[PDB]
Amino acid sequence: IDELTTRKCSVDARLQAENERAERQDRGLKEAETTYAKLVESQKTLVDFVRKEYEDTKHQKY
Amino acid sequence: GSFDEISQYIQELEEERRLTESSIRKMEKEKSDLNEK
Repeated sequence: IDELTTRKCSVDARLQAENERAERQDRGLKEAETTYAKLVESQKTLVDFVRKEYEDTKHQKY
Repeated sequence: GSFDEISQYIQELEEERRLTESSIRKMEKEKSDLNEK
């Protein structure tokens, strides 16, 4: 019974610790998947002034 | 370029999140096995 109680404590200690370890990454990824939308706008923004730099040269050609 | 590389690693981390949950649920089943015995 002590062996099983130690097994129960060993399982329960990892059980709750893994839940906290998983949820801290999971909730962090929820902001990270939201950051993907920001990265979608970031890709939109970065290419925007790249074409503006092209347009900075393009209208000079006119 | 950084938009895709970061997002791709997010999916891999999200894949690990499901893997951690599977171990968590199995640990509860292992705990239930200990409880029954």
